[PDB]
Amino acid sequence: SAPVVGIIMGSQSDWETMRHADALLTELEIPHETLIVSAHRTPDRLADYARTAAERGLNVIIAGAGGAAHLPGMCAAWTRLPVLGVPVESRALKGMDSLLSIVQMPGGVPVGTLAIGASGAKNAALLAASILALFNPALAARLETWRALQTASVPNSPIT
Amino acid sequence: SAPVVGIIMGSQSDWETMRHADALLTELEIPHETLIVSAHRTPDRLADYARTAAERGLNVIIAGAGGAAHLPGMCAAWTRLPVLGVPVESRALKGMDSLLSIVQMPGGVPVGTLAIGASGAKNAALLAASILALFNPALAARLETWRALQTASVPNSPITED
Amino acid sequence: SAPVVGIIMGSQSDWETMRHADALLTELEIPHETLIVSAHRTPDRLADYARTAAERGLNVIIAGAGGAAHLPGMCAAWTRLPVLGVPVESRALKGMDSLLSIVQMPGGVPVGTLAIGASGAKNAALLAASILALFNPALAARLETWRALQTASVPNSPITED
Amino acid sequence: SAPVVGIIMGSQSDWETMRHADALLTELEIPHETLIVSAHRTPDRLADYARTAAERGLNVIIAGAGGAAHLPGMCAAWTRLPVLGVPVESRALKGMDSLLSIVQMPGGVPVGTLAIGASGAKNAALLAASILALFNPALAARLETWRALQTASVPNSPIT
Amino acid sequence: SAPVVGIIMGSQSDWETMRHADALLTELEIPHETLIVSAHRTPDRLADYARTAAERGLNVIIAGAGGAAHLPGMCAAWTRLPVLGVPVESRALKGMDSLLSIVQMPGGVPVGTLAIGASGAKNAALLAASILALFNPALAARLETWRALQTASVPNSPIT
Amino acid sequence: SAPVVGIIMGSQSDWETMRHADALLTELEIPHETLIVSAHRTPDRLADYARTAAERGLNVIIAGAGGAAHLPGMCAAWTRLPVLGVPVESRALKGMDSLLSIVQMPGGVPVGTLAIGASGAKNAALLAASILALFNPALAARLETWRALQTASVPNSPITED
Amino acid sequence: SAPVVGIIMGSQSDWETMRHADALLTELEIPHETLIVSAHRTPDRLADYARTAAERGLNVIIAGAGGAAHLPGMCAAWTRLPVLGVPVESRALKGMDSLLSIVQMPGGVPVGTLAIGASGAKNAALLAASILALFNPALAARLETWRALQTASVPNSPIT
Amino acid sequence: SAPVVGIIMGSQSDWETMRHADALLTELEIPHETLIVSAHRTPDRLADYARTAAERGLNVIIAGAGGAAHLPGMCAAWTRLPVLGVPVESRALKGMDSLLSIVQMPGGVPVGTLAIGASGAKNAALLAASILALFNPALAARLETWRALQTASVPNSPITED
Repeated sequence: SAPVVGIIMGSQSDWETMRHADALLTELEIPHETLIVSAHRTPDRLADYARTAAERGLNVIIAGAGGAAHLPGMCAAWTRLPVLGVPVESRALKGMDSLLSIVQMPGGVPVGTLAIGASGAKNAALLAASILALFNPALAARLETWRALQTASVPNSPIT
Repeated sequence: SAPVVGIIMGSQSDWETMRHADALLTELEIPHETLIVSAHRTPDRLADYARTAAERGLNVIIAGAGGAAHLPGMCAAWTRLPVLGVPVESRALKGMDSLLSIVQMPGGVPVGTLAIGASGAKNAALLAASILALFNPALAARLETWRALQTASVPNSPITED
Repeated sequence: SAPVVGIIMGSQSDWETMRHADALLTELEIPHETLIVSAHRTPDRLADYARTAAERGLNVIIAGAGGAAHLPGMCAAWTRLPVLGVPVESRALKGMDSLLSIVQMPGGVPVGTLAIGASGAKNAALLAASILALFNPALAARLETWRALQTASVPNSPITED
Repeated sequence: SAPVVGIIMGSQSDWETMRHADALLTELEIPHETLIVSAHRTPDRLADYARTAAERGLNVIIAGAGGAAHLPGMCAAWTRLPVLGVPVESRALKGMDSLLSIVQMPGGVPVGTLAIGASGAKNAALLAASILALFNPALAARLETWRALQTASVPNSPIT
Repeated sequence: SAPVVGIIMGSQSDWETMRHADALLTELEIPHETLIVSAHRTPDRLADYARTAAERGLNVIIAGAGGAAHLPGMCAAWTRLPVLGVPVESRALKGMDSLLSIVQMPGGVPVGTLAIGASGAKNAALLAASILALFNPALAARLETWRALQTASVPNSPIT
Repeated sequence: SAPVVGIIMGSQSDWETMRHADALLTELEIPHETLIVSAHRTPDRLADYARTAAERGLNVIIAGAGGAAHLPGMCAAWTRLPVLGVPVESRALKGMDSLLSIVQMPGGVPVGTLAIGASGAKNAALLAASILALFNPALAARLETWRALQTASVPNSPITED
Repeated sequence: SAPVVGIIMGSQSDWETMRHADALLTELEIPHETLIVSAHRTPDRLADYARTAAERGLNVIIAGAGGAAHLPGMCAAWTRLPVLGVPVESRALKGMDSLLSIVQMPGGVPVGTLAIGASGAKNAALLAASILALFNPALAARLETWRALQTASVPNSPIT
Repeated sequence: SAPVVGIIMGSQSDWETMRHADALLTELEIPHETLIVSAHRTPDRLADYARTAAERGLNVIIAGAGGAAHLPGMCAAWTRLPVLGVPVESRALKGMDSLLSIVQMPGGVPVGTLAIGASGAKNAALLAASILALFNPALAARLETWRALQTASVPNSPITED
């Protein structure tokens, strides 16, 4: 029914990356919303979004951005909810700028940061799932199945 | 008073950093355990710790390591719980080796990674608190009070005197 | 004597760096204000400071921050004024995290970024002065005199004695 | 009429990047000149250009270069005008060489530095606009409109 | 007959790199096994593999992985055999993450690390060969021939 | 008691690092020699050392160097023996120049590279030991005992007192 | 007639880069030889080449290599002649490994290092030319002409 | 005794590094001059110094600078002489900014670049000596003697005592 995870990203160009988070949440049947919120171009949209997230029923926010990537950290500044950050791969610096601007948060306002790129987007959704599983037993069983299938499906030898 | 968070680290030299996570959980009245588990010197200890964490009642694991920092990632391989990683600052490469070896987990096994050093340890505890707050209303109120106080405590101007 | 430049920083620990901007504006007789505004601990304070800056008569904002340094960029998001950013040197990564998180603004919202540390703070004040000089002839003459003196003051040879 | 911003770049290969600065100034109707000036191959051209910029009526210089990128800093050495620097993306090091050789100016001679690549070129033009807006009210209103349109135009959700 | 070197890699995507190790061992007629073992997705498979390697008759393990690359180091944690590590080139960070997560092992558990990418995979196989040559004289002669041919085959001038 | 491992380094300043390899080989009762060989100042000494190593009875070479660190790679060019490289930490670039100039050998001439600094020197000796253990059963038993003791010696919890 | 500059490179794959040095020397009519010499695969060829260079009449050596790039430094170890180093762009690390392994020579054995890639190869040839011009007046005049033409040929404005 | 090499640097703070070039030229009896020329604070001084160097009888220029290090490159823009660049170590970025801003000259205007710091300064003087030796037989013999002595002076083993 109502969303319990919010996926937000700074622009349409981030979607090629953040779609992997959206797909994973859908696979695990976690109700969620998927939105564009720009820290730099729509800062008041971000303030309102982050400030009202908990009262709207959201439990986790997944935020993706690239370059001087401020969206996850500023989201965390306005909410007590856990915020997970996805560094989007940038053209010149390959997401090293994205990674350092997200992960290096000063003490007092955390962002749980995942890998650069599609791997990070997928893992932010899995981390959000593991958080919700702590108090949602049906989901916890679906997550167990997901992790079991991942493990069991790894081949024993490479194909030529 | 059974532990609901586990703080683990590879060596005593990590404690100077990880003590900041311990202090913050205690401040917020979150029961927890603090242990040494070496990914490289005690790999079977790690396997056992991680695979039994959920049945022992743990809800979050905070793992710190430096250099080729494998403890958070291998912990996450064996548990379904959320694992949070603290890159401990290293001597030569200033924690850049720690950071990359923790945060760059391939898709499928997450570690939620915090800043290099003491800031990251403090933030791993706050992030764990924000997770537990989702289903613990008393802790949720303590955390809001804590965040509100942090905000109200920021000075308006610097002390500019010579 | 109303302020025409605003110097802002996230914490008292930034003052050791940002004091160099303050000193240079005073030397050039540019009225200014100096404040602590934390992007992460006081985000509503930042929104209010930045959105009202122009109507309060400010012409330039100089913002310093370190680590995941978001203060200059978020200030620029809310003001139409020019924002100049000073990367404060950080402990582990020597200001490389500060530099990249300030200078790499996506197209649409600029921050004019200066060098890591004290040199950058001094240069943010000089750059602000060069901006204001475009429409303040008395300050323009003070700035030319200052630049001329800097040039004339460079020694011709090093002191080479043992 | 007469130019009030000068866009200079070290070579024709920089134009793919610096054209974004030229386009933005034209969009905001800021009269400007767009020139090739090489710090390394035409150093006397650079000295003359920078030394006479103010007396020619220029108010801001935008300078782009790549690699060991000296054009912005040497321009600033010869003028009291504000100089804004655009690090052009280099082939091997992806503009990290460009960025460090522009931004790390010693105290006493500033260059306001923007992002590596096309984003930086666009933002140098916007920063030049915000500088001129301080004493040109018609332009200040056009810049307000530009920033308002940027903010209002951000979509609320990504397209698949 | 029975394998004396084990080549292991974290996923099928590593094979484009690790095939160069497999080819070299085959060229030198060193019996070996070539397997997928994931540190993160199949950690119990890894524990069993590394713990039993010596008793199965393996003498050297070559382990390849990318990103947060833990496979070589965790393999070394469970075996007294020499473990050689190949950093696989990652998409964003070009194997710098792979290299630092493999080479920077703390004192007490070594991994002999080779270059990022195909060069490293080839050299891990050559290093494994030089190790086995110490107590296998027929192989030592084949390795001498291999190195002699490499040296003799280098042209004296480039082709246009 | 003839040497079966050769430890070589470019200068006396490398000894503070390479002494950790020497100590570990002695602990495990592995006879060895320790020498200064400069790739850049004594290139003919290096050629002779490396090309005669196998006929002199050496089985493994451990080579340390810093900066533009060419000693391990050029040693490997002249010997068929396994060569293990230790990146010595450098002043400005913290051993990153040492690391890249040793580990990034093009295909055809291997150097097995260990961590920057003292950890790498210790691990080069342990790796050499694991190589020799493959055909020396007494040493194999000493090495297993050593690794077992390392594992059993890891404490279960940190010393957390103030 | 007889060569006065030697261009050497570690492999055929370096030629795409080092051909720019060869072309420049030919343009300035500087007699030279262009050879493959591998530090790692033909170390005795390198020793002989560098040791006999001066007595063969060579005045400058230009040496190019990539990755763990040892060719320039080891050449300098065996000759009193000036050795100029060209870092060849490597696949993963984009010549940062090449650059640091060439430029960071300890005191006592120098290598004059140029930029990563084709720019460096061209500039090594120009630097070799400026060295020879010091005692060859006809060449000094040709180099003056070359530099004058470079300066005069820079356009004043970019082409669209 | 007219100078045939010019050593130039941007500030007195560079002398701690550039003094190593001065000492080595004096040791090899190469007459030279040592001056401060700031690319950014005295750009016309630099233009004049560089464009007149050859007619004044200089054969090689050794230029040191740190940070955004433009002095060697701009010197080379104005002279046809060989210019050798010394990256002076910087506080935050350890000379990596100095190194990249000197070595990465686009094709057409060379700077022969040496190592970061004192080693680079010493090697710039040795490289200048090797250039001048090509047409100065007495200096050629002094340089060979110097290189031979360096080689013969390398010890055969480290001092390994505790």
